[PDB]
Amino acid sequence: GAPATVTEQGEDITSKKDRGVLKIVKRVGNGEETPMIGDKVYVHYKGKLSNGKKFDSSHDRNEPFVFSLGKGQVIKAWDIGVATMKKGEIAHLLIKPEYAYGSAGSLPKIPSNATLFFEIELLDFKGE
Ligand SMILES: COc1cc2cc(OC)c1OCCOC[C@@H](C)OC(=O)[C@@H]1CCCCN1C(=O)[C@H]2C1CCCCC1
Repeated sequence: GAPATVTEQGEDITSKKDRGVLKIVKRVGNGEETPMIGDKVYVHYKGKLSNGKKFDSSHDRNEPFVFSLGKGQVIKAWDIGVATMKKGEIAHLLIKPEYAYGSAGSLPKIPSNATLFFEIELLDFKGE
């Protein structure tokens, strides 16, 4: 499925090159600008645990998921990955635990040492 394709073909967008955050672009975006630290960012997304069935979607709540990039608000893999994306882009990210919720997890919702998969659409980003 989509996660395995990312394992197989995905680009390693980590600084350390440890395959901790793997990306495939699924719909190319517009322009060349990508968001900077501090930008207010608007996305839709569907996420799940790699092996298993906790699933989650922004669409479930009606509305975009909004956060400030690089400002502590999401897991490290999102600060890394969303920063590489363009307005209108859809991407797949596969994420090792070190860039998500770690050996601790976030129980009861997220287990210890969980790999995550997301599909992200970047709707917009605006300056602080
Ligand atoms: C660990 O707690 C949650 C995780 C998710 C969604 C949650 O609520 C909708 C959620 O509880 C509210 C806390 O805020 C989430 C922030 C830290 O989330 C993220 O950093 C990432 C990226 C941004 C979208 C949400 N995401 C998640 O990890 C989801 C998680 C994805 C895998 C399937 C289970 C939910």
